[PDB]
Amino acid sequence: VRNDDPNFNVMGNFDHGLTLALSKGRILKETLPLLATAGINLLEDPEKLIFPTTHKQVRILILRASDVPTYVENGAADLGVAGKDVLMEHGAQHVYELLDLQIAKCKLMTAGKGMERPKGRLKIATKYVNLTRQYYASLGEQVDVIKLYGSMELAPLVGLGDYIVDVVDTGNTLRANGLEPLEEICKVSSRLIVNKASFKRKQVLLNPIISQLEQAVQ
Amino acid sequence: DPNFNVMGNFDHGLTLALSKGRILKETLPLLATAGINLLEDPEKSRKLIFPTTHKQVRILILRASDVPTYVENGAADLGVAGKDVLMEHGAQHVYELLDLQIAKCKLMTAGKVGMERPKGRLKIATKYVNLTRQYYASLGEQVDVIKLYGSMELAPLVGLGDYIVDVVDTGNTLRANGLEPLEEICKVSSRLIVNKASFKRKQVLLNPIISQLEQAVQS
Amino acid sequence: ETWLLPDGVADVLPEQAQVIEKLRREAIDFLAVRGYQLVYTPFIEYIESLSSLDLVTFKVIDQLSGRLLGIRADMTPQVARIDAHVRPVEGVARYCYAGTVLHTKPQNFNATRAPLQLGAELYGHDSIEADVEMVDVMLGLIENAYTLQGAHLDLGHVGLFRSLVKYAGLSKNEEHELSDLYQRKALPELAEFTQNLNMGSDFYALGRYASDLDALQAHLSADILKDAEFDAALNALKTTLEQIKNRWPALNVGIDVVELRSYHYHTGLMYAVYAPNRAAPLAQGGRYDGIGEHFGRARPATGFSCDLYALFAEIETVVAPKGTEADLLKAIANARSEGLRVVQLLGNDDLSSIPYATHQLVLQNGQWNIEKI
Amino acid sequence: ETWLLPDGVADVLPEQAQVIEKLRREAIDFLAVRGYQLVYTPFIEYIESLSSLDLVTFKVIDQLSGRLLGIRADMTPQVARIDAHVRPVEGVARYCYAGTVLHTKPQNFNATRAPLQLGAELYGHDSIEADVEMVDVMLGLIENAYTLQGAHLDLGHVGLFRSLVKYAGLSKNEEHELSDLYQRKALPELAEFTQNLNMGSDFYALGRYASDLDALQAHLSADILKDAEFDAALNALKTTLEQIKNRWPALNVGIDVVELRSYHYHTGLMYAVYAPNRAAPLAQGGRYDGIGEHFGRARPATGFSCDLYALGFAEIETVVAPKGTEADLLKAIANARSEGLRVVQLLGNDDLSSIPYATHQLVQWNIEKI
Amino acid sequence: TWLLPDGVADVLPEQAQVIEKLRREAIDFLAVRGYQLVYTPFIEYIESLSSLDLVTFKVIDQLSGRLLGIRADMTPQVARIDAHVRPVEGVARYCYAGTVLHTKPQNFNATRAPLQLGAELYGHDSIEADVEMVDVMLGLIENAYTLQGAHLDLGHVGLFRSLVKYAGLSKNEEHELSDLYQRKALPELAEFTQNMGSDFYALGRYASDLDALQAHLDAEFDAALNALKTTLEQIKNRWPALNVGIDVVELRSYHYHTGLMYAVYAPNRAAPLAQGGRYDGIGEHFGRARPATGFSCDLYALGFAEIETVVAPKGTEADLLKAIANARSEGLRVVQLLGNDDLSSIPYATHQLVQWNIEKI
Amino acid sequence: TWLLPDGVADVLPEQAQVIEKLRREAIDFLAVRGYQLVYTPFIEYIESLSSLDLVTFKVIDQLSGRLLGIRADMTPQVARIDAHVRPVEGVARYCYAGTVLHTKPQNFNATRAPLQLGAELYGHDSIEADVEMVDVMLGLIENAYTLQGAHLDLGHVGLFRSLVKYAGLSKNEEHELSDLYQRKALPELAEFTQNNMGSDFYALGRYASDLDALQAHLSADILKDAEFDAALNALKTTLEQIKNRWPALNVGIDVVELRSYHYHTGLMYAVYAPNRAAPLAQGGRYDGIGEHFGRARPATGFSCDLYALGFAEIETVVAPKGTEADLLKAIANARSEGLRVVQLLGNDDLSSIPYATHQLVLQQWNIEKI
Ligand code: NA
Ligand code: NA
Ligand code: NA
Ligand code: NA
Repeated sequence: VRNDDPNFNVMGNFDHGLTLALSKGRILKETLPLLATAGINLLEDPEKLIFPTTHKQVRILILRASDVPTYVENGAADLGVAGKDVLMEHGAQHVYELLDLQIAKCKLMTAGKGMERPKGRLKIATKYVNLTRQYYASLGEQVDVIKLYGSMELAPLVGLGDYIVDVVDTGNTLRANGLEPLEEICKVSSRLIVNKASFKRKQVLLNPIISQLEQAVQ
Repeated sequence: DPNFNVMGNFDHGLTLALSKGRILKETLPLLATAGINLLEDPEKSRKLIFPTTHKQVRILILRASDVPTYVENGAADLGVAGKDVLMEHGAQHVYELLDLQIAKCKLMTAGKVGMERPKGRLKIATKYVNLTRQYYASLGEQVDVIKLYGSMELAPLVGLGDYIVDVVDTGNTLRANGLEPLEEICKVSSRLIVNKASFKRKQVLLNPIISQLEQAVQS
Repeated sequence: ETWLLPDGVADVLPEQAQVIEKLRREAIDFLAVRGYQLVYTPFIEYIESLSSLDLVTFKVIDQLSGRLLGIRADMTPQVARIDAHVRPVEGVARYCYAGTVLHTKPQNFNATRAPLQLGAELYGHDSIEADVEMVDVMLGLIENAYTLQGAHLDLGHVGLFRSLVKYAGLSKNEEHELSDLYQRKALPELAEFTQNLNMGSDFYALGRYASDLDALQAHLSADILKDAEFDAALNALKTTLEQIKNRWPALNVGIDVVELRSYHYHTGLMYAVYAPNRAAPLAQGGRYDGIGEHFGRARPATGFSCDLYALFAEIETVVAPKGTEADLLKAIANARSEGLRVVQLLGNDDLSSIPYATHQLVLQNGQWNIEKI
Repeated sequence: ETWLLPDGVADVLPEQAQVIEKLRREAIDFLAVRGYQLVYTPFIEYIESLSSLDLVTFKVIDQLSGRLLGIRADMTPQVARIDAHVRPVEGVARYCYAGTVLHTKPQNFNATRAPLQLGAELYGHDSIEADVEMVDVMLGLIENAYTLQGAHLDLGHVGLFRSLVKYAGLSKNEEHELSDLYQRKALPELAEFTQNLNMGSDFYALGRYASDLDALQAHLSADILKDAEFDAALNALKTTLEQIKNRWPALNVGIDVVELRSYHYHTGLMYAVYAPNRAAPLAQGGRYDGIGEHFGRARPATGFSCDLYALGFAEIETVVAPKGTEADLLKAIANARSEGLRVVQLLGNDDLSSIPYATHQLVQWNIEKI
Repeated sequence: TWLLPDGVADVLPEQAQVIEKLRREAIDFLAVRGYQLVYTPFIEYIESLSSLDLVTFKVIDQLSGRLLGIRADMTPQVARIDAHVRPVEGVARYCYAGTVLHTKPQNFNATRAPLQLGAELYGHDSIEADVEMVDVMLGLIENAYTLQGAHLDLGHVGLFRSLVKYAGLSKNEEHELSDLYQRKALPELAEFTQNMGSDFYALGRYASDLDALQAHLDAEFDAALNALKTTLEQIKNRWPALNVGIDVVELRSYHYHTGLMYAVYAPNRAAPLAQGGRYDGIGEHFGRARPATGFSCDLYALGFAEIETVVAPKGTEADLLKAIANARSEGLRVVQLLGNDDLSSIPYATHQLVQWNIEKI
Repeated sequence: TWLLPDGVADVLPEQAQVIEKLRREAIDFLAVRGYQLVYTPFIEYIESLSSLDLVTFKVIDQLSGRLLGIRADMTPQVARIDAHVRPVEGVARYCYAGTVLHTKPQNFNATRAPLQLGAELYGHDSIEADVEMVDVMLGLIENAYTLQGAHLDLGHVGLFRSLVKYAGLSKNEEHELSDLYQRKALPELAEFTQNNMGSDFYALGRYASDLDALQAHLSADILKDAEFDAALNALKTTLEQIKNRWPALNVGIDVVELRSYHYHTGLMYAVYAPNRAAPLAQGGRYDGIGEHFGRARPATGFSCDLYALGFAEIETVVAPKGTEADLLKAIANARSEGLRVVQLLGNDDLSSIPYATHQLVLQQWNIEKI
């Protein structure tokens, strides 16, 4: 089970093992210590495409966060770590969300400029098109949306939206640009998602690793 | 003045949307030729609207994906975007006035070195869903696509696609992971795009700035 | 979620409705007195009739014929049918319309899939003067409805491009490819496409100096300036630019000789009005001779349209008590006669049954009066 | 045949349009000053919203959601949605509308698949007085638009039938079967169906003596007359008949206690206006409490609608002036247009024959007939 | 102008030969086990196809004015047949193999037009009907393809349903739980379960392990558990080389499933090769309520060699026609040259007829 | 709730067995004659299915926003395959067998969902391709069913087309004539041909069934025309060869059979049977059918409704429950020979399978009739 070779071959077919997809950046940082408790460590600095681990039947992918649910649901990864925001916006129907890893905590919120409430149908700028619609629907409301990928705080300042929906941590980026957080839509944290087929047929390998990650978190 | 007020309504002036990172670096010297400079370092600030040495020009720093959106909607009067991003978004609602000849690369197909073409309909992994379809259509061909946002070289290795469509510069990332560049779809570089309404009604302000950017590039 | 409306679709509630309705009537009337006769076009037609000029048209099967219908996306081709077949007036004809059109997806950065299209059509006059009237009418209507303060008129003319295509002997594929390049003003691609193209430097000039007639005429070859049809199109534009600038000195006017929106059915002058902080024009129109030829006789035609929503105060309501006493009904009738909105309390309802009430009809010293609160 | 319109669909050309437009505005305005606030409803909605109360609705797929849309066939349920959810006014509310609705096939012996539906809705008042207002408004609007000369008002009340169904303990299937028989007034079948039905002679009486309150009360059992709810419905009808007869002494008013059109969502008074040599009424309405409950809050509601083409073509006069921008000429044109005259100028080298429908000329500048 | 819609493709001859052969052998494998082939309608009134949504293509019937659908799934159609059209007084077995259409691809499928093959067993209550069906499904996959490295996932909705009943949960609570289980959203499940909430949580946490489940936890619940345990044993017996697993909160289409759940997964595939279940009373919408269990698969998922063609010269000489007929009799694909065509008119030719003999090249 | 739409039916097991067997044998009969099976798409963009209708069901594609059709006819689809998808440089042969949908029944058919089987021969210009196809069509009908009392109708559109060319008729005249001929409306045809080369046009309709009588009444002008004479020879040669190959088959002529004249370019062929208005099978030469999709290809082919060439009961063997080797062995041997065998389930007795015809019983395990 142990492996110390950094150039251990983990290429091609890996149906016998687990392909673990990690979000790059902050989620990676907070995830790697947890994984260590399950005897899964990298043998190289990523910043220095598929990576082997200290476990011979586990290999790691480092993806953009958006791709993690895609890879997991399609079975290109057996399991992955994604923000609750990303998961729920993508659609969570084709994966299992087994663990709250309780890392990268933030809040999905509405936000705006003492702006007067506008008269007609509100326009929301967001990358979270679906979550925006569900939230407003829960209030008995419906909105126009413009999908943006970044610099969400700009949208109200140049008239692309009346309000935004975005993740808020410190909320300093907002205060900086004359915006304020308004309503909390939900609490967000990183989650361990598993491909359904993988979960059903790879219990022997998954069950102990999942249990160890659980212990590590609590 | 670095804190010159450029907030709120700016219909009297130009709102310039720049892609962050490399495009910003190569764009700023060109803009300097038109008397447009930042008065602080973006990378060490959190704010996203910047004044300039020109009172009727303010700058937004956007993710590249948002530049066409902002420009076509008129939230920016003009912007700098890669030909790849522009054409994938759809270029019908802006004017592409200048090739700035920066951030040059190629949009290409790519796959595992020497792999035989599979039978049946190909699956392409790409962030360029529309450009992929147009390219294959030009060959009299039709494909399945899976939209991904990054690390495109991974897709063939984990069976998400038979081939990829992606921008290729050095092409070393490909060679590294056992892929090779195949066909060149088009040459890619950063472009100056202009909102149509802005172009029509702000000639007085645009025309000299555009001309100066043009001159700057020719050298 | 049973109350949910589809995306791009909204109620027009009373506050907004009052403003739009008033705007609708005054626009129709402004057109009426200038000779433009109101028509109502059908909401549904056979798809071929609505598509003579799309993905944008909603499509449904006609149970009576088995043929495919469309919901109107644009009334321009409908009025063309009326002028071409239904009312074949032997002479000049003027019509207008104001009604909802439906789009399968929002067009022109619009919020709504259901814009309120108002427009006008002038059939049966060949010369540029018909276009001058229409431009003048469009501007007049916008001024009447809204304001031309800080507005911008963009004038074009497709005859320039079309003439140069003819003189250079370009194929249809080449012509179509150019029109795409111009409409995107993709000047780098235009450079490459025109290099080894016959008369290519004039084609490039047309795109590079699209906004400036002087700079354009300086960079154009004497060959093309000498061409009768090119020169006629240029004169037509120059004369229009002068007359409109005269009639509307407070209006900003610009030129764009490679504005080629819907080039395939436009045949002359192009005209649109833009406003501050709006990507989409307030109104756009053009010369489109023979637009109705699909339906019968080929007719010279020019016209424009706008979304009326692009051009919401509270409502005052007077509450009177229940009753049918003559002096009370009289006072109610006089009030209603002056255009006031008056209701009577029902049954045992008190004034709190009408919480949006702004005024009361109350008997003071033996006479019925309207007072606030 | 490229000019062909679909069956039941026509242009409204200028002569007719002028009349209908004028009629449309005056009707909206007549309602406005009586407190009925104009709204425009959506032309398309999710099918479930338009179907809360069928074959008549045109259906299309929404590309954005994948859900089925309908084109509005009737604005009544739409305004109900507005009152129930969009504008939840805490009190009485009045709205009106005037717009095209589409039917997959002509309804109500109509020529058109595209009638111009005008209507009014009164929400938030329980008592019969709301219905009296609405009947009064409907009549007033018809009188304003057209004429009530030789018109006939048919008043009904579904509470009579509904009350008797309740008291007799009939099942839903029995109730539904009866409502069909009554709506066809199929009295031979009704005789058979009410034989060996509990309280069947009252059910038969309701159909046989539908037009005559006196003759009905004589043939009804004391059991049903004593029933609180039946008697309340009867009183509600009798009081309405009296008040309306007072307000409109020249109007013929009749009764039909088994008028049960759309029984399933009507809950009280029924009212329609008929005219000579027309099968279809000029206008029809009713009490329909809780019509908007599908969408949110349950609201008392009563209202009517009509086809505006049924209440509705003279020639148009046009003045022709010569081409020019001389101040005195433009001045005369402007004054004429100010008075509501339709004035055009000749274009280019066109003479007066370019405007063959010209009735007048501008020729000091004066208007004379041609 | 040659463009096909997304998710729609020709099946050209090389692939068609393989799929056609596969189609026939599957039908025949079912036939000899008593499953009678039917063709279901391609179009029906929408209510008939929707008795169990967005996936169905919808068109108006000009004859009635009612909305039709194109079949997305034949399961409810055969239910109609068994419930109304052929009300057989006893056990009935049917199968089908045909295109179904989806407005958008389902189950990570490439095609909007999968070739759905399936089987239905009506009229037997006991668990043994499910055992047959599982056995038939496995047998058909083995016949068509291979069970090498395959995994059978067995479930049973009666466990969850029984616990819902015993705990007295409302329909809204039951519906909310079923969503949480189907996503196995255990963090949300913890919060939502905090009456008998610890058993509801246990059902999700220990879904894969009967022993661990029974340690962390009623006639009906026990009957469901026995039904699963008995099935697990019999199937493990009949198929010793097959991996079998458990998931007691597999609740796909919970609303119409009433017992055992069964699906077969394969290496490097998100979508199962085949899935089925017990769905008693599936046809009650159409008439009589009937015990029913069945499965289906996409035949393209169980599925391209070249085709050999013999070219003979033009002619109607008896000895030549005779040789052609004998060749065709042996199942060879033979064509004759037309007019003055030479052999280059058939560039895909593999063999020649030239006594008349067949030779390569 | 059980109601199927008009023209739509289940194919239940008794009929299904017959049709399935018929389907396979037809495909296989074609296969060994070089016709390669393809499956065409059930849905396509409407323009692709309409390159040659009211008959096509139409739906919106949510992915593109474009209009789709459900296939009504596979002929244009295989044309697309040959023209674009598989541009084989030479002769190509394909076949198909699948449901097509029609918005209303065609050709006096009971079903809106016929099972279309057909074959296509691309890439050979000369008449011999048509002779093969006619021969294949007849062979397939003979194999599937019987040609006893059948009738082959041969035509050729080149005759009419050639005469249209020589006479210099306009497109409107040509179109009007083709309607008159297809209705054989001889009184109208007389009037229409009165006013260029009209007597030959009339002769073509009057003597359509008789080559001798036709050649006698035709002008020497048109007989001398190269293209007309080539078409006539093409028909005469086909009539002779087919009469030779199939001496027991009735063969007729109709030179003004012009079904779908617009895309047919040569020989026409159909097979009729006793007491049937619709032919069992019909085909023709249609060069360039696929030009819409790419390369212009010579093409000829036919199709039929397989239900028209088509219900005995099914035999089922019932064995007891069990997994004893000798029992399973006997079951397996039976199934190996193509018998339908089931085992009793649980405590079920033989009455659980009421349609049982045979039993497996221990006498060694034997099959005996019930
Ligand atoms: Na127009
Ligand atoms: Na109403
Ligand atoms: Na099934
Ligand atoms: Na055919």
